Amino acid sequence: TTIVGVKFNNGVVIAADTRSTQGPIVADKNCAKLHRISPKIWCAGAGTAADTEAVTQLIGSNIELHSLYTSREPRVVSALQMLKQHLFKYQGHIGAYLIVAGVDPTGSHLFSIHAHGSTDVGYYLSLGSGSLAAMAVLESHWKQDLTKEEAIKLASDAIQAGIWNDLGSGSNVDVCVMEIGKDAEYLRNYLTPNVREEKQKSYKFPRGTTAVLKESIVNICD
Amino acid sequence: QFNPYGDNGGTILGIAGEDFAVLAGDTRNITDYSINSRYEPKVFDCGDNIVMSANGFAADGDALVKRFKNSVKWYHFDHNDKKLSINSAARNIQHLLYGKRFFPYYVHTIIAGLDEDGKGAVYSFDPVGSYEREQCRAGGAAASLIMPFLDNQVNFKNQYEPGTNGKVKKPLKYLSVEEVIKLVRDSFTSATERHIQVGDGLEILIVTKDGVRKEFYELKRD
Amino acid sequence: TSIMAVTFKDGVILGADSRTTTGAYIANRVTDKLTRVHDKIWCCRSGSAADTQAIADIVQYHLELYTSQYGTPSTETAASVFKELCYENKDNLTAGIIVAGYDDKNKGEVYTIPLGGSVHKLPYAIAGSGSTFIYGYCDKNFRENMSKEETVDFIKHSLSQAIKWDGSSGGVIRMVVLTAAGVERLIFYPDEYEQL
Amino acid sequence: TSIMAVTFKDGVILGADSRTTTGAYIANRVTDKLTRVHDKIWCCRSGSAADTQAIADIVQYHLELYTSQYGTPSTETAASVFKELCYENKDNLTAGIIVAGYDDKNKGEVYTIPLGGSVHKLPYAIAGSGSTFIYGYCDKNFRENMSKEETVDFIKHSLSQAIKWDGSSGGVIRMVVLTAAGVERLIFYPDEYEQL
Amino acid sequence: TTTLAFRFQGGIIVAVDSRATAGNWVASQTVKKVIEINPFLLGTMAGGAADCQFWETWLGSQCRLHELREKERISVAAASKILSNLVYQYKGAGLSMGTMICGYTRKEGPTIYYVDSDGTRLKGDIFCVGSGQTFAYGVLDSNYKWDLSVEDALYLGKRSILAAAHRDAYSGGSVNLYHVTEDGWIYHGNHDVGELFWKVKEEEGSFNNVIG
Amino acid sequence: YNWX
Amino acid sequence: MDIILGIRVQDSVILASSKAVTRGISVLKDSDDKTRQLSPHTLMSFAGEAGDTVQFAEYIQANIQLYSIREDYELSPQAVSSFVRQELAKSIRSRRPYQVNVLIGGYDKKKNKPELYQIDYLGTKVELPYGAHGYSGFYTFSLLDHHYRPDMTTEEGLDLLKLCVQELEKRMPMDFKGVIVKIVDKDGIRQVDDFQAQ
Amino acid sequence: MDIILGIRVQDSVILASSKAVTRGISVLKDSDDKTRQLSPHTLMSFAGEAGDTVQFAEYIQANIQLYSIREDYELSPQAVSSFVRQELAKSIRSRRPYQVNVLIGGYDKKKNKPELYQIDYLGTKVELPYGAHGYSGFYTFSLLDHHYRPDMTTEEGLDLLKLCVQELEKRMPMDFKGVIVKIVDKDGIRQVDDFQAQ
Amino acid sequence: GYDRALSIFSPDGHIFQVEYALEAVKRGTCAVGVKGKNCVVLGCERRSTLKLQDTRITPSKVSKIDSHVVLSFSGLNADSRILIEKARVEAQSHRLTLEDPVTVEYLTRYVAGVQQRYTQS
Amino acid sequence: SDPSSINGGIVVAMTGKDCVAIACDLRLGSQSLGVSNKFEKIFHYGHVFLGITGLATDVTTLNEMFRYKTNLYKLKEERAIEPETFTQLVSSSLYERRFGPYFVGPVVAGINSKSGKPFIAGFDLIGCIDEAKDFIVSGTASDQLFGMCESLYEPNLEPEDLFETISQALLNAADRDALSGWGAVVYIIKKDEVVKRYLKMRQD
Amino acid sequence: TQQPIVTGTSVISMKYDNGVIIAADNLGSYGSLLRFNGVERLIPVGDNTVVGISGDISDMQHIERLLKDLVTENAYDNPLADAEEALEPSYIFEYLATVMYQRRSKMNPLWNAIIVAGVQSNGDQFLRYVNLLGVTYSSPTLATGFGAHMANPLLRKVVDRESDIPKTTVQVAEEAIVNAMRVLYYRDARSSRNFSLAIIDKNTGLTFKKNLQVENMKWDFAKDIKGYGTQKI
Ligand SMILES: [Mg+2]
Ligand SMILES: [Mg+2]
Ligand SMILES: [Mg+2]
Ligand SMILES: [Mg+2]
Repeated sequence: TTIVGVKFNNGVVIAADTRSTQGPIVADKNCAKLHRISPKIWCAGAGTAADTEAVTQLIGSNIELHSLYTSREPRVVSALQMLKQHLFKYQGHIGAYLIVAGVDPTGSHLFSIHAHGSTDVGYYLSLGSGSLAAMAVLESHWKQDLTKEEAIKLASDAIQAGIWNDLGSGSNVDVCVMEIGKDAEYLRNYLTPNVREEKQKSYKFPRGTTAVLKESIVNICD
Repeated sequence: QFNPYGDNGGTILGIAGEDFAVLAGDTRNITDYSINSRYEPKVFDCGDNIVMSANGFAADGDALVKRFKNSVKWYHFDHNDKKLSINSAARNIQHLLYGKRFFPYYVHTIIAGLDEDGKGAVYSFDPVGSYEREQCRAGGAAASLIMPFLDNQVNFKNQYEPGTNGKVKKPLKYLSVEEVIKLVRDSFTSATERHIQVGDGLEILIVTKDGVRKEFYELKRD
Repeated sequence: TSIMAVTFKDGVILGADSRTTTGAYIANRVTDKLTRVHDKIWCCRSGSAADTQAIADIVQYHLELYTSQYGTPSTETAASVFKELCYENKDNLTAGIIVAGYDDKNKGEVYTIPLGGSVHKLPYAIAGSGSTFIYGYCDKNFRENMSKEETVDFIKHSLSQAIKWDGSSGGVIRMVVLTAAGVERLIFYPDEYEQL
Repeated sequence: TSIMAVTFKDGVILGADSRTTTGAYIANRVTDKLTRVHDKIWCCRSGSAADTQAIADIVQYHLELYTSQYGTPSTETAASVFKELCYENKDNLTAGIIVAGYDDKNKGEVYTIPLGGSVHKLPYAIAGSGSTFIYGYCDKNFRENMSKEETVDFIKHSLSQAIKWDGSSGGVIRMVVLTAAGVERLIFYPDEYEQL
Repeated sequence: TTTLAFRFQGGIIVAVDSRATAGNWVASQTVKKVIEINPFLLGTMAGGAADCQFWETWLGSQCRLHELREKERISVAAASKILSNLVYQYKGAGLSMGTMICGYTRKEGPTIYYVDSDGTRLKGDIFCVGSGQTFAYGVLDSNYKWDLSVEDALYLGKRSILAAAHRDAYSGGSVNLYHVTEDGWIYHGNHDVGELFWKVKEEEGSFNNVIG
Repeated sequence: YNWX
Repeated sequence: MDIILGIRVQDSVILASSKAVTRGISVLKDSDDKTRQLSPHTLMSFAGEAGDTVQFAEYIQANIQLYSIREDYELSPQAVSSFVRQELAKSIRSRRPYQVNVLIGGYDKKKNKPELYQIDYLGTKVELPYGAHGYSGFYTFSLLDHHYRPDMTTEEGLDLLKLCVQELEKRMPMDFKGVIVKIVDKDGIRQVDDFQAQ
Repeated sequence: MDIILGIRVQDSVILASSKAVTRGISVLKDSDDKTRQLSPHTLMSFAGEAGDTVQFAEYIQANIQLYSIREDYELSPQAVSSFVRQELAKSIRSRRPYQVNVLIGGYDKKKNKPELYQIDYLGTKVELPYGAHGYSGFYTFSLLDHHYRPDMTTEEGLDLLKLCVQELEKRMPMDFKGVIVKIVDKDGIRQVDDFQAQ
Repeated sequence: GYDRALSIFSPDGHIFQVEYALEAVKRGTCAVGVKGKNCVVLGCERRSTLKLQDTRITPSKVSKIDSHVVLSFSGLNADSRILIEKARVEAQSHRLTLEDPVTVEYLTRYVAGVQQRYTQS
Repeated sequence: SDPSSINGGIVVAMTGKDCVAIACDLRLGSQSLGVSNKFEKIFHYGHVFLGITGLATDVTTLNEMFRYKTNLYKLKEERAIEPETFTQLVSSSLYERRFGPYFVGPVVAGINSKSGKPFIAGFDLIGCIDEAKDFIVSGTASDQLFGMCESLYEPNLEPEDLFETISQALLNAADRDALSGWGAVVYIIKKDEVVKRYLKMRQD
Repeated sequence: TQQPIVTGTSVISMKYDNGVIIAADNLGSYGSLLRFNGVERLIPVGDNTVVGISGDISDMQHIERLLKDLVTENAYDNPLADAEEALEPSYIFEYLATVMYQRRSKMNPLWNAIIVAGVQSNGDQFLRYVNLLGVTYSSPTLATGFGAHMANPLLRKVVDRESDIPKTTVQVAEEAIVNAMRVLYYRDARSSRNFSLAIIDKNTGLTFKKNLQVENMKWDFAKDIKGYGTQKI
């Protein structure tokens, strides 16, 4: 898994690959690693697939409520503290390594969370088995005052790094953009550079090929 | 403690037709999650119209190959340039391998070519010498994936003749060389999709009375 | 991680490097290991990142609630809190913390709470992996009642060294100054500290 | 154990403490960790006593025999022997050794062979558990081409610190001076080195 | 793996499955578990494939040598003890094999010996060996009678493997049959269990719980 | 479980 | 482990169970009845760890007799078994799982058909013509697979078992001192007092 | 482990030995002769690890038959055993000790008196009226301690063993498929073909 | 270490040491054997250069190689013993590995081969 | 010792043109011993199908569990549960025991009565939902099944064709797995009808 | 059977249209303590080959001696030493390779990762890797330890596949390498700032650069970062 986040002049963006894997066998060729916490607070995660989704929803929920009860737009630092205290509670058994960002009344934000419950902040971050690849790219091409389009390339380039050079990552690239005054945009499959070349033969078996012993119909409705 | 073994992943496959035989393997070499090389052949020509691959632990792989090629060299010397028959090359390798029965060559090896009566052939080995002549065999990381397919599309297992109330097996026709390549490529593309260790490239060595031919096709580098 | 706290005439100064590592990888090269727990009470964090962040967060609360009820807290107190946490939960924690604060009656004060949970008050204290390498220099160059300009230096050198020998440390040097006049954020880059 | 060797204008100086422990008990408080392998090539011993003594004895032989057959031996050689023994028998040895000597053509030279069996030549070297604590001071106070008086000081201080902090060290400081004019035995007691 | 060999009137019977596994993995369904030692001697494989294949092919050689050395056909008692004594030398090294040595010699009559990597050598009349031995033993014991006809006998084995193949997940693939008389051994086919189960079910009427 |  | 066998014929279900309790080095008893009548038309035999074995059986007996009274009715086998499965499946993740395997055979007076259920210590249940637990199955199944037929009279079954017991007495390492057979049918449950020779 | 017993009467020595070879889960053979004739008036029985057992006994046989030839004479039992003890005691500190226990019994044509020796895998030897190895002794000794007498006729001894075997068949976990008995006396060695019932 | 070649060839193609051994035979007492239809016999003459022996013990000229095979010789009494022992051993080493006593041709081919070895070692 | 492997078993499901299919083998054994050949692993609740590979007792339990849960759902909502939905129920139901999972690997397939789009999905033992618009596998022969599928499959296959496809994948994949087989059943699904066919296969 | 003591980290290298480039810092870590700062880990062998070594230092120093040996022993009875019969990288590699593997098979390995980089007589570029396991491979870019994970990705953006080799220039290549080194300084906690680099061009021959340092570092941003989330000052 390769996920990253890059802050830009008037907002923030995050991205990730799409390979889910049980050991060395790809389990989902295009699974979603970006999670909506609240309309404008998106989080990306690596680690145990289940936990990245779970801890993301559970908090997205506790947050949604919280907002309603305060008639205010949610704050990242809230999702953050919410996430960290939960993870820390679980001594690290919740394999969630998360990059959480978003925009709220106070400005733009970017942080990272390790499954043991420690947080970090910065203008660019990445995590996952593809961490090193991207991070290489980030350290190689980043600068302050990135525009929306320069940043998107940056975050994108970085994922590609992971895909190509890390077996644990692959397939497509997901991107999400959060700008200060606009609605947030979730670009699923911004890039699809790993399409299957047409297969060489078609295995359309002549019908009747399979031997059947008994045949029946099933009753659904009551 | 020092663990004397590695696993470079990789995967290979061999199929034998009426009068030719093939042996292919991906061209990727890995270590844990990183990629060592996108092009490091592991299917070689050892003279006397014999192709062979040792897939598993690279070092142990390269060794066997070396020891064998050399064996062939000394065979000629010690036997007035007599040509080494495949059935014989087999028994030799059984000895090479079992030589190290207590410090095995962590490899699943296959070799292919033509037998004395000119028909094509393939032999595969346990990493400690169990050998048998087979119609086709895949080995290595994606062996579990591809083997079944072959049992199906090659030895026509489970297929039957349409309309025969499952009492007549599909006659055992024999694949054309051209048709064999199709299967290879597909077996690989399929392998590439589900196995993080497989990918990068496919090099195929083909064997006929006229010598030894090589073909190369690109794969998904993710 | 290399951190230390030094008390002087005008008050006290906290300084740290900026490197958190996972094994041999540098996770974060610009970390802030100087955390606030009150307007004029800060601490230096070394050990588990999780364990420390947590422990601080819990203190800030404890002191913020203290304030509301009883006014500005003394440092001896900010410490007792940490102690209480660190000592009471010893089996589950790996965090060594140094607490530094400024009062109008007590001037500058430094306490150190090592892995065990004991609390130690002293002129200055150092900790973290990289500290092993400077018990010498420091014990040899520290003089009581130094000036700000002098202290920043003493601190700049001691850590620059620690960063040199210990690979669990590096990045930039961060310092925080606590005096009557306020709170100042000092930072120092490589191109400067490396050749001294 | 705390040991170091320093090269200077007139030649070179080796110094060490005098403590050998078996755990936390002091077996010998007056140990001489500065051993002669030749008229003008000595070594400082750190690690297992036995491993070191043995290694040394075997080098004195190899050199004594070298001499008879080919004259006075170079230091690079004295080192090579050590390296050979340490590197070749790594699995059974725990000895870190510093070799220092004096030649008429090469003045003073210091080579250090750490646990691995590598050999390193350098202006100076330190080793022994107590050395963790002075990488700072030393890298900071060491200047090339110092005077005897200056060097004895540098050494006297560096180690006094090391002794201060590491419990595996103590006793007295021993030094040995290697120059054209000869060989000198210097010693320094607690009552002097402690308050500096 | 299930292998069996037994004794009676018209000689000796030998049948075996043909499946080798690497844990749960079916490595092969086309394995030859019977080593044709020489025109009059046969060995069976159970345990490690290589260990067996290798050391029996080898036994074959030590036999050929004995023949040239004494102009007389080697006895089974002897042919077995060779392998046995060999295997005992390597005792404790990790060899895993359980095998039967079967033959017909003017001197001994038809004889079978059990030889395993543990070093045990046993002269006996009926023997089953392999993960699926129990299943075969079942069928045998109940239908065995010294008065069996070669036709009947061949069946009794084929079936006994079949029993075992069905149950033991580690056995199966196909059955390779062999008959032993003084004029050497005679092969009796490679019966794919794929096609065989059904046939037997129908004709004999057993394996009723199966549906088909 | 899956990684994713 | 002990021996537990079962076979369902056309008009009944027969259960065979070894008669020995071995402890470490000795054989303590040559006449154990490893079975309890849950209800007048349902029997359960069991094999497993020293104590869990009886404890669990008696508990099931109780919880079933109780139902029998509270409702003036007898639960169908498919139910008694399902009940037992749940009790087992409940315990597998408990502080100390009951380590018992049971065979349950009963006659369904309502469907007028016999049934045999096999359930292992993890609550793995399955309906079968004949079944066994532990290693016993290893020897018997082949025989049953072979000599079994749905339309078997009761007499045909007992011979079949006999042939089974025979195989076991011949090829099994441990001496189980024989078996106790019981048959369950429309008229209830009865014990075949003649099996030491038939 | 397997069963090995021996008993010395007034004019002979009797050895009994289980007839079974079990491996893991199955009983491979019901008619094993766990004994070798060392010399025409000396018999040795053995029990132990799989191969070591036979391998060892055959070696001693060779090494004894050889002596008998070289000297046109037959070693006394006290001698044959001592030799055997030394060979065993020699291996215990070997790379791979012979894991075999043996009972040796012979008739001393010179002293015209019978003798029985017990030696374990470590080379522990001791002369005794009766003996056994492994667990067997645990059930039998009491019986012998009770019903044994030095002036016993051979017939009196076979009854005693029968009594023994009976107990073992009654109280021993594993089925050893009966025994094979042999008597050693002045006239040599003979096998009692009738012990399945007497 | 001692390995000088004592049995070598001479100009005319004979091996002295061997040919000479023959002469040693010629000096030893005679010995004979002849075979019937259902038995075989061996005879020997007793050295009478020194007399006053004890027949009971003295190495009888005829030794048993195995309950069914004997060996007699004419030559250096001493040398015989070695040959006999080496032979008796292979007699058991064969029973032990083939489970059947040696045939006479085999036993012979053994003893002889032993002899041949000593003529070119 | 690997709970997921004591009993053995495989399940696979594939999407077609206005149709989906799911199938499984009938084996139930203990280690090497085959015990039952009638262990169906595909259950249905209304018009939604769920197959479960893994430990038999858990398969059983979970099945029972979802009957219960799905039943209440229908009562409380007076409408039969939809796939997309049911899946989420499965996911949550599993993660509920995140620290002591049911060792299984559920697979779901069916069709939305309202929208008509076919739907299939799978999960690891703790709820990670694997959504794929092509095929899903599970069982001891997972590696094999994947292999078969990824090769044999093509988009938009008709009921009569898809059947061939899935059957082979199962059959063939089973034959290379010691712990799976002994029979096999295949369910073909359409908006209105559903047919259940049993296959002929090796019994070794 | 052993455990490395004084160690050296990554070694990076890539090949280009006219030869190869390889580099590695000058450090010998004694665990976490960055002990020695004047270690040359780039070993030249003649005027057409450079061998870079990561791993245990003591063993490196041995592989040093082994090489000087290889050199001497080749000149022996070889009139064509400084010409047609001089050591070729393929020779040096195949030897080392051979040695490494023999040592792993004897269970007393040389704890190293070595990249042999150079050019052959006929001009072909050469670059191959062998490590303590006798594992050998070759690719347009190679690296050990951390570089494996970070350098490769960067360098591969310049030479994605073999075909890109004849399109890359020294300036480009050298920039890339230097960068990788920089990045590595940012992330490898066991690296150092002072490094070494060398090129092997089929024309200019061998150029070896010593005492290199990393420059153009971006660290200014660290001032806008405070606390770990909620802190404002
Ligand atoms: Mg040939
Ligand atoms: Mg792939
Ligand atoms: Mg001290
Ligand atoms: Mg089977």
